[PDB]
Amino acid sequence: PVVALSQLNRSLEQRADKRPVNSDLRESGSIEQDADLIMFIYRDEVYHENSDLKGIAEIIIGKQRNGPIGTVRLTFNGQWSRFDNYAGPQY
Amino acid sequence: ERDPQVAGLKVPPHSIEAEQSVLGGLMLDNERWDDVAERVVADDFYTRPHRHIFTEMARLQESGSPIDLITLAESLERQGQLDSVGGFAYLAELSKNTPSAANISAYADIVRERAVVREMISVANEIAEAGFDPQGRTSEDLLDLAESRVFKIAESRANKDEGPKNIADVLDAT
Amino acid sequence: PQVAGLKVPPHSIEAEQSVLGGLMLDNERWDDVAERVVADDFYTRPHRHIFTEMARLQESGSPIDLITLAESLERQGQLDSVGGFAYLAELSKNTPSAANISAYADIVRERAVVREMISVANEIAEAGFDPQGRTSEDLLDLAESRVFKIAESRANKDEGPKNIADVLDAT
Amino acid sequence: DPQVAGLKVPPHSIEAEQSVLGGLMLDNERWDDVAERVVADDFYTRPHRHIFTEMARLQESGSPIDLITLAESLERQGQLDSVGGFAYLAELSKNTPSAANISAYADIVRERAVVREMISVANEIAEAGFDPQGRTSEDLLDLAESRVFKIAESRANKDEGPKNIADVLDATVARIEQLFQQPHDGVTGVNTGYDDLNKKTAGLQPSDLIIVAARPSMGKTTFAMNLVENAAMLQDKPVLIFSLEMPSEQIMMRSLASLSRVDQTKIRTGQLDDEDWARISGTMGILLEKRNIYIDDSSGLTPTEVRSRARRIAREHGGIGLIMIDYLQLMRVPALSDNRTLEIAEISRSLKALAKELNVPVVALSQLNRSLEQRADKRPVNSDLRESGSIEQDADLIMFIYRDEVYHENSDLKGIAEIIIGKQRNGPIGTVRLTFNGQWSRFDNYAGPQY
Amino acid sequence: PQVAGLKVPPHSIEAEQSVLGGLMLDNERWDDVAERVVADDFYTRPHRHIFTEMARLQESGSPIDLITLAESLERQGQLDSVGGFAYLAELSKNTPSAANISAYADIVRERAVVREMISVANEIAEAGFDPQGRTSEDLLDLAESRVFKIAESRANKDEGPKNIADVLDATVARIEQLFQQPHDGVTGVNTGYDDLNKKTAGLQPSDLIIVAARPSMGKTTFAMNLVENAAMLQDKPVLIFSLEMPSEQIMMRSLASLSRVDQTKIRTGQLDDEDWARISGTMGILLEKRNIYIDDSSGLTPTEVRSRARRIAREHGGIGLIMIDYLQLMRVPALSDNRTLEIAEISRSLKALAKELNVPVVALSQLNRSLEQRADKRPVNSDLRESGSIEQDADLIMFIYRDEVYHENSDLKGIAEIIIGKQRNGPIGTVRLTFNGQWSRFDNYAGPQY
Amino acid sequence: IRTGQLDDEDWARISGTMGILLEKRNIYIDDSSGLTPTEVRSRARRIAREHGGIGLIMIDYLQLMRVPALSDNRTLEIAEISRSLKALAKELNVPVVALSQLNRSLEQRADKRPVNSDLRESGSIEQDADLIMFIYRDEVYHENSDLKGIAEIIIGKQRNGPIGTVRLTFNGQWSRFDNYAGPQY
Amino acid sequence: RKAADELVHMTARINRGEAIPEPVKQLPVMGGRPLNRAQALAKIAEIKAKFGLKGAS
Amino acid sequence: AGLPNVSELVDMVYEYCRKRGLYPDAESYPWKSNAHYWLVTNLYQNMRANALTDAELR
Ligand SMILES: Nc1ncnc2c1ncn2[C@@H]1O[C@H](COP(=O)(O)OP(=O)(O)O)[C@@H](O)[C@H]1O
Ligand SMILES: Nc1ncnc2c1ncn2[C@@H]1O[C@H](COP(=O)(O)OP(=O)(O)O)[C@@H](O)[C@H]1O
Ligand SMILES: [Mg+2]
Ligand SMILES: [Mg+2]
Repeated sequence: PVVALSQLNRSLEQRADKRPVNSDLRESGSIEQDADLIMFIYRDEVYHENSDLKGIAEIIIGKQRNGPIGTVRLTFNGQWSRFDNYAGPQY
Repeated sequence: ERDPQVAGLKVPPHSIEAEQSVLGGLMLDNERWDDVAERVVADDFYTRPHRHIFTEMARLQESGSPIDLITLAESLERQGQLDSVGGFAYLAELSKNTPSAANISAYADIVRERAVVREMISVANEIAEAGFDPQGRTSEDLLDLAESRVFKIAESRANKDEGPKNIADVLDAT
Repeated sequence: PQVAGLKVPPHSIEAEQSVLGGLMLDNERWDDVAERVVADDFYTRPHRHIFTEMARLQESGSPIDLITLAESLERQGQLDSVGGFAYLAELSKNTPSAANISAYADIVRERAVVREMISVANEIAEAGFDPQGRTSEDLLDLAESRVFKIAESRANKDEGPKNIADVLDAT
Repeated sequence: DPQVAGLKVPPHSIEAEQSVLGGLMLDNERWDDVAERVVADDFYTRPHRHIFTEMARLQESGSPIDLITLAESLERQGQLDSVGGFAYLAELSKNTPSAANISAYADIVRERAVVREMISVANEIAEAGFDPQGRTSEDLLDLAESRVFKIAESRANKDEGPKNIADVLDATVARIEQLFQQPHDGVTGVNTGYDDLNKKTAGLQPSDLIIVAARPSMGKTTFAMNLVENAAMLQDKPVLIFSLEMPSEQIMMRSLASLSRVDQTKIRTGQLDDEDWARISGTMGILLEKRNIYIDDSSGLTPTEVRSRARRIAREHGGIGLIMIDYLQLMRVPALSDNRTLEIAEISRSLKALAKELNVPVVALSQLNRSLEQRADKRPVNSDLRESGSIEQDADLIMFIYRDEVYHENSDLKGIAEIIIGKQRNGPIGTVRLTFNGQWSRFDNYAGPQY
Repeated sequence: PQVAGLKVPPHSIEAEQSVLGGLMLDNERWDDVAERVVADDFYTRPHRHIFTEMARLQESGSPIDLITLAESLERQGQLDSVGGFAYLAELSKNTPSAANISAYADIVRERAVVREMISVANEIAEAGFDPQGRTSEDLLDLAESRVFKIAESRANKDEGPKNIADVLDATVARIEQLFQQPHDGVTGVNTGYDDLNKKTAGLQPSDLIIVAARPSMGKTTFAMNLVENAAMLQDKPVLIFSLEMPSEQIMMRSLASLSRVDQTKIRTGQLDDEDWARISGTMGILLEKRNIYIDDSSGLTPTEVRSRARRIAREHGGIGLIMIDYLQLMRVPALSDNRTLEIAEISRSLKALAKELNVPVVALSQLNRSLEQRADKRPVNSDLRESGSIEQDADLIMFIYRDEVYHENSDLKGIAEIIIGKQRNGPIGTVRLTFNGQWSRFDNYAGPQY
Repeated sequence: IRTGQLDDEDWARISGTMGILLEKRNIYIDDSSGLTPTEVRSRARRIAREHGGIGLIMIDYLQLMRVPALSDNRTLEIAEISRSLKALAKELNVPVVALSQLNRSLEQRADKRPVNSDLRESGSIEQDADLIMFIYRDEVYHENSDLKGIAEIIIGKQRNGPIGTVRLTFNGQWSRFDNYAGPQY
Repeated sequence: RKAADELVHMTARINRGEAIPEPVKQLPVMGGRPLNRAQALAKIAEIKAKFGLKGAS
Repeated sequence: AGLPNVSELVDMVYEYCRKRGLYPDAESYPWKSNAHYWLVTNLYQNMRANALTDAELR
């Protein structure tokens, strides 16, 4: 398994909802095509100070070759630079 | 060779990438064919294999058969034209290396534009060459030849916006 | 000049010299020449200048013989640019009087038409090589317009500034 | 045999030189494009340099540079053997196709020549440094500086670079003396034919950009044609017209009506009596005696085409006296079709550059925005040139045409037009009143009382 | 070099060793050596290190003898890098005390110049072999700039990074140079106006100066007045680039300005005896000075401007002022597709030229129409739209404002305001001047000052 | 200093400063124009080779740098410059501080304190930079500001630490920033 | 309109008591240099002599 | 107070906008008094600067 990290253009921030999608891999079409698994990282507290989801991060599966897609919630302890299993309600 | 770009401008304008993208999109998606059909023609393709592939796909589409990779390869194999095209290896390369999730309209327009520019350049060359070598033709004959050659470019449309019709046809329709 | 594959713009200096000499020697055939050829059909600046001056003199009511033509050119200071009284005398003398200027005028004809056609083809190719922001449809429209204009009555070149004589004739 | 290890003198291309020379032989109208991209010193072989020099000389003399003419010119001077002969000239004529991208080949030749000369100069400087041969450091530095500076040589003729104040002062004194030699009664440029306009503008100055603007039906075309007629009658240099609005036949009909003072409707409908025919015959005789008016009625012209045609006319007839364009809202710049402001700025810049280069007055007609019709006073102002701020910035003279009877049927100023100088760079501003005879398509001096 | 070229890089170890040994033995000659050779002129790292340490010790007030030098090197841990006390003692011993160190220092000076010339030639060749996306104009500009830096200035090295010692010496030299000639508060080129001199201290060298105004505000007039004042109050040549007007109209305006004769009379020729005498005097002064150059070419590119400025500086040993009118007419053919990049490249090239030739460059510019729709029409920086890089790069920005242009009722007729929108090394504010459009002139404001 | 109108105490201070600087001798200045990243890397390598390493590299400013092969597109040029600077910083193991400029649209917002999106045309700069600091002086925009002489350093992005505002005192008379001695919240 | 709004806001603030602040000002400028050309030239020469390697002429 | 009414002022403004193009400057115009000068000039400047209509002019 090879995990290559990428970055998104500022155009994604021009939408009201800033959660990434597959089409947000503009200028990297080959990356979108050749990728077998695509996971986006989202944190609501980054954009909103008064967010209710502080310490909660979303892993969004935008493209899975051999399985379903969806959102996985995790706890983000930036103090220890770590991710942990979410103990709250899952949706 | 010994040519970075000195001999690289004898090449008429073209785009292999757009052709391959269009062919791959057609192979992996048969619902957009009409959108491709209304923007490109078999003579807009620079290489003989691509023209042959597009012609065979058009024939299969008109016969109602699917134009996927397997059906197209089988149809070419039966006619014995698979070897001339470049083989099932080349067909699979076109099918795989070219993504299905793409906008084939832009590539079709790119293929259309290069063909027009190249044909215009070639027609200008033919007109000048004929002018330098009359071979007994008069000035009126040369002018008529030039006019016919120039206006034959925008012509050669299969069926798209048939255009003005004589009053006889419209009266018959009425 | 073997002319065994040579690419030279169609022209004939001998026909121009014969026409100019015949017009110098016999001013009465001027009309028979004025219906077959214009100044722009000539390939050299001196010949165009001479033909224009002769036309001006003839339509101003004056003879266009050698002496009068040279005197009229000298008064405007354009005699030196043409080539001089030496070149005018050479044109008058070398070309025999016993000539059929109609055939030569028809030769200083359509050769210019073929040259204009080659010029139009060159313009089309040059526009194709450097679009300068033009789309393919615009280039096709330009080519069609040029080749359509050139093949209609062939009054002059494809398009460009025209002397007021042609415009007055059209009016 | 020479393998890939041949890296001593790469930067040259014989094929590009042959293509350039063959294309120049086949098409003589491309010479300028070649002349701006390459010089005789950019060619690597001696025969190619000699050919280019002879072609440049022939082009300067006005002669064609085709195969036969070039060979005949070379044979007269005895230099035909040095080139390689009519055999090599015919080989160049035969081998080169008409599918030539001559500009690209010229650019390739230019780049290679510069790179090769720079490398050679670097070698000379380094070898001089390694072998002083008694020279001091200052001598070596001066030699290197001279060698490096000598590389940049352009085919541009005199007055290309900066000019010493002595030469410019001599030119100014010569201009003053020339203006004093011929009494033109306060006119230093092209005479306009109107006394008040001459007093306010001192004629149409060379190297100046002149804009004439008005709402539709005010008389822009009429005033422009009157200026053209006056310039043609009161000069000797050719006057060029770029009419993208009307065919040449209607322009000539209006010009005949103006010059012969015959009713325009009679000429249009052909209902002319004997005196009108005599007037028209006299006007045609005068025009055919002068022969200094050229009309081009092509549409959709780019600034490049305008410059090329103006240069061709000036070359053929030894100069121009006035250029007229009607109008600049029909000109096209395809590379900037998306943005109108950039397109207008490019058009104005190119027109100013052409006017300065050819040393001729260039008059360009323009239109105004609809909002002018909503203001209490409808006389044009500079801000009424919306989308054309560059026009206001670059123009040396700006005149607006206003007729009160167009907006007011009960106007007291019927038959009176106003030329409003909205901007004059080297003079005052104000209003000049003229009489408008629409019957003859003419403007005339205002004979009424003056305040 | 022996036979053909053997000692190919010009150097002499013997001269360096003799100089260092003599300096160790006789510390009183240091000054004579310090004015003939620098540390960078030495070929080997040990010699440069020794010379730098000796200079540091000498300017710290200490002897530079063998023992003290070794002790100073040991404390910094750099004795082994030099070569050791053995090598220092070898330098002290081998070179005889009775030496003429001035000749050796001069020899070391010359070899460095020749070697640096060879280095610049090698850099030019390397740049030629690998253009890396550079056009022919860029390569020629680079080569000319490098060779000009070699030759025109003191015969020193290339651009490079410089130690703080050289920069400190240059700053002290600049202060002394500004002090030696009392200009009464003017350090740069004298503008000819007292209040503008007070606010700007003249036109500073190596600075980009922008003059901006709406059309018909007097922008060209003000620029030409500055050019005339710079020419009259200085000896270095003044160069003008004019894409707007022919040189003849420029000279007529200049005659009207200098001779104080009405411009309409000069243009129409209707002059009288006193006006002719004034014009004769002005022409005599101008032909006596002969330091104004005019270039009325159209379609200028930054490369052409830089090349012609370098040629003028080569011809006359320096420039005093450069004036461009205006930058909205300049062209960069390689960037014609985007106008913003073209303007940014023009501004950067002008700043680079000003820095290179150590001359003030004054470029004229226009403003946007929306300025006329505000309640107050005096320009601001944001009125330089399409030219953000112009605001970012300019060292001085002056806007010209005449109130009588917009209002006929204005009580400020004949009064113009120069508004300093951006002064990088000083204050900002408004300077009032008198505008005589009859003579195409700006003059000092004689009215009361608040 | 610029006009030369100093007194004895000022001359003594300047002499002491020059003496300290000439005793230290660890500052190098290159005032070239139009530098490419290759030239910057080569000169930094040469300095480090000659003087046993570098402690800091400073560039002012990156908008004046040039990449000739990418002059057509500004975004690609800025991305290449930032990538080359990051590579140089990692190679020489030294901190590299590069000055930049912001777009005009910032002046149209209600609050003019810079943000990351104000680095328009330079998204790669935000992506690649380890530390991003914005300088804000309130007195520049407002003449009647209550914070005259006070400047704010806003940490728009710190990769290995917190973010926030640091207040300093700005003495433009001496062209200096100093520690803020006022009350701290 | 902005002036009317500012007047309303200022009147509301005044009617609610409050004290209008007295600007902020920004620093003095100092001065007092009894130094002439000759003495400053002597100072420059002294600096040059002390630092030696100036090489300025 | 020798001031005109609104209609007279508008007529004066219209006459000025018709006739002022034939004078060297605004002070050369045959003004009846200073108040007329100031009123007409201010109205003319405001109209030509803000594109006033007739009702806005009144
Ligand atoms: N036969 C005629 N008699 C009187 N007036 C005419 C005649 N023909 C044209 N005009 C006038 O010419 C005006 C428009 O001329 P023209 O200059 O072509 O308009 P534009 O301003 O569009 O160039 C019209 O307003 C019309 O009143
Ligand atoms: N002959 C003249 N007499 C009086 N003033 C003139 C004359 N020529 C030009 N001017 C004045 O010069 C001003 C514009 O000068 P200039 O700076 O050359 O134009 P710009 O400001 O567009 O560069 C105009 O406002 C005009 O009043
Ligand atoms: Mg019209
Ligand atoms: Mg100007």
